[PDB]
Amino acid sequence: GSHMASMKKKGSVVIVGRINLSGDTAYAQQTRGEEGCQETSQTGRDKNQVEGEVQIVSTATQTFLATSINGVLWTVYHGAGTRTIASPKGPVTQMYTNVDKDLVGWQAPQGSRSLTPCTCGSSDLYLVTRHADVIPVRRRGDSRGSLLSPRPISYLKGSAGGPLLCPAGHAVGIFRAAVSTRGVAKAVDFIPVESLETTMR
Ligand SMILES: CC[C@@H]1C[C@]1(NC(=O)[C@@H]1C[C@@H]2CN1C(=O)[C@H](C(C)(C)C)NC(=O)OCC(C)(C)CCCCc1cccc3c1CN(C3)C(=O)O2)C(=O)NS(=O)(=O)C1CC1
Ligand SMILES: [Zn+2]
Repeated sequence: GSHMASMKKKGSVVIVGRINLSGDTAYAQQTRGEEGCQETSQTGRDKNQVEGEVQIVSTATQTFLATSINGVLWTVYHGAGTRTIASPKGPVTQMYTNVDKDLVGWQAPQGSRSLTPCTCGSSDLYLVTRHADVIPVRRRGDSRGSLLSPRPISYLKGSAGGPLLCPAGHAVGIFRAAVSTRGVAKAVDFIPVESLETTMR
């Protein structure tokens, strides 16, 4: 537009729930409904308590996951773009933005818990989805892993930004894209945790 006075601003990313991994059962919890989400995206002021490692996040148009690792809440650029995140004190600007890696990060919210980067060098992995499914994945390269049991891409949609974990529960990567044939995901592409660690320097 040429009329700057009426140009709009995009809202903030808003935390609307979490994937609870604290007990013996993984389950999704919603912490904010759609009306409250819309309001919070506009103001960027979110006073809700944050807990856990894996957050469910939303914009006005999309919903996906974000994962705390080393004191940074990470997600995908294809979901968040350059948006701020809502926080108790107002919008918080990204501390990391890398379109080439499809990676963004903000300082981790107070109350969150961070995963530790994996140093195990192990190839037996576990992908956590927005529905709290824990999907076994065999690592197949730096940024790929195969599903032991393939799934329609519908099952994975909305889980970009979520973690791949090793057997000990360390972060191995951030889910980025599905490797799909005829709508069936046989594998996943992820941003390796080492790439996050390099971004942090
Ligand atoms: C459905 C579950 C998927 C996790 C998910 N992500 C996606 O939907 C991403 C977003 C977009 C497309 N895509 C794919 O997964 C596609 C697909 C299945 C849609 C057909 N696969 C593909 O292109 O494989 C090709 C392959 C060669 C394997 C790509 C590897 C390179 C990957 C790569 C490297 C560097 C930069 C970029 C990329 C890809 N990238 C930018 C980018 O923007 O990708 C999601 O759930 N998104 S979401 O619904 O949460 C959304 C709201 C956030
Ligand atoms: Zn590990």
